Amino acid sequence: SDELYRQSLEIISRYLREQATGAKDTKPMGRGATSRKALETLRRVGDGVQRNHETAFQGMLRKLDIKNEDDVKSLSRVMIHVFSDGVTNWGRIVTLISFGAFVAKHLKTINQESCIEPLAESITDVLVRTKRDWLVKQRGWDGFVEFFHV
Ligand SMILES: *N1=[C]C2=C([C]=[C]C(O[C]C3=NN([C])C([C])=C3C3=[C][C]=[C]C4=C3[N]C(C([O])=O)=C4[C][C][C]OC3=[C][C]=[C]C4=C3[C]=[C][C]=[C]4)=[C]2)[C]=[C]1
Repeated sequence: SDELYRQSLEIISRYLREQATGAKDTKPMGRGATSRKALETLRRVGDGVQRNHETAFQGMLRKLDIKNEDDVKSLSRVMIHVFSDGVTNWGRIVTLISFGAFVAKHLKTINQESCIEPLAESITDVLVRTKRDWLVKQRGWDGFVEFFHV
């Protein structure tokens, strides 16, 4: 078991799917209150990030050339490269996930909605593998919710 991984995947995959489809998942969370609050936080902060960084996000998306599942498997390289360099903070974590939603929207437009699942899995894996101890020290998703509160 790996609760931090499980909860992160739940939050990130739900946010990406909802951003792509425009529809909210009514299914209960795997455990719960924290995840609901995290997802609410992402809707608010993430939508702003996508608006503020439209041009940068378009540029990154073009540089990747996601067309199929094989492209999604390789974008991990770029993601790790850009995300692991420099300092760690919640703003960069929101940027990581927000760009994920941006790509997920693109995937839906090119009829590759199934690729959203490995995309979410890849984002979660990079986040939790590279930032494990920082996330734990920052109190995980409870810390995230607190950081961006009101
Ligand atoms: N091609 C393009 C780029 C390369 C390195 C850096 C770069 O910066 C573009 C940029 N500029 N601003 C102001 C922002 C914000 C960004 C940007 C765009 C997309 C993603 C991110 C950023 N900045 C950050 C950050 O500060 O950590 C990120 C998140 C980490 C990288 O996330 C990535 C990267 C690649 C694919 C995916 C991804 C996240 C989710 C899904 C896919 C432009 C080098 C070459």
